[PDB]
Amino acid sequence: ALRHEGERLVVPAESPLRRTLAVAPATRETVAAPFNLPAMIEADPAKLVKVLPPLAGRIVSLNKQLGDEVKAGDVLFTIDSADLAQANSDAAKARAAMTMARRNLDRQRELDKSEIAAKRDFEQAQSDYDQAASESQRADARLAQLGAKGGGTLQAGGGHILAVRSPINGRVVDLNAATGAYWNDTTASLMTVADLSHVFVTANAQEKDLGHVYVGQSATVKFDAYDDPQPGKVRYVGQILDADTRTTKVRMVFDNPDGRLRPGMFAQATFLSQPHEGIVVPMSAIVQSGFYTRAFVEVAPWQFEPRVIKLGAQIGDRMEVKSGLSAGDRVVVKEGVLLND
Ligand SMILES: [Zn+2]
Repeated sequence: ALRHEGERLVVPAESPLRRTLAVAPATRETVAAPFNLPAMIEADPAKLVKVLPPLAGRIVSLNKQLGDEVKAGDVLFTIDSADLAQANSDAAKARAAMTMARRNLDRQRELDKSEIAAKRDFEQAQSDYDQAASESQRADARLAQLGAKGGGTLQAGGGHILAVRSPINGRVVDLNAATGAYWNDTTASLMTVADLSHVFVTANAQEKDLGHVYVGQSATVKFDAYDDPQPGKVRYVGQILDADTRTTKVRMVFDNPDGRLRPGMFAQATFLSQPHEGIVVPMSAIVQSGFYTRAFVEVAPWQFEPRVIKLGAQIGDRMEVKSGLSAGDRVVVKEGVLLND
């Protein structure tokens, strides 16, 4: 009665599970798991651009339209920033005032001096100037900031109207802007240009099936709502998990000549791992407590040690233990030498 503890678990020599416990060495065998991954269609990250405006302002026009063809670099929309209007003139004011305010000062130094001095008014002269200068210096920077943002899309004259161009060839794939509407946000994004002649079919894999993927495979992709499955080859790859989901991206590029392949659609895939010599236990041997997962190994007769393992592929009741658990260990089957009940 019935499990004593060191950390490692000793069974008397007395106890009932002395009948019901069972063990076998851990056998290395060949594995060639077929495995299956959820996937989604994805535009080629660019290849696709959500075009944003460089500055806010009234939309003057929408050349190009949902479905319309585009070439790099057509004009897609035009913005009347104002905004940039103000700031251009304000800084015209700002400077005028200064320059004038200045030479009003300069003509008050020369009459203190030369001949005979007049009145304190020099005092206003200076305060007035110092101020107009600071304010101009202010306007100067507002223009500076703004023009740096919308300088590359300006035309000569106009109203200070920006013309945003498309940087790549494709079709207008999303719209969501109105002529006359003011656009305040950014990104925001007035439209979306894209060339989906080819798409990514991006499947996502788990640590379970991560040693089982390789650039080079060898995939069968079955969408919905398309009955007829379709072949692919993975181009990428791995190689870091996603923290939230703990999956990694495994993507294959598809031709989309029709293109019944639409970014967003769902699919599955459908792979075969290279044969490799792997170690495998029955389900009866694995136990989970949290985010783990471990088997029990006999030491020492009737003395067991926990062992943190991971894990998969499985199917059916056989389970690939990818570490470990190494060849020969007397693993239990099993079972609840982890509760005392
Ligand atoms: Zn494996």
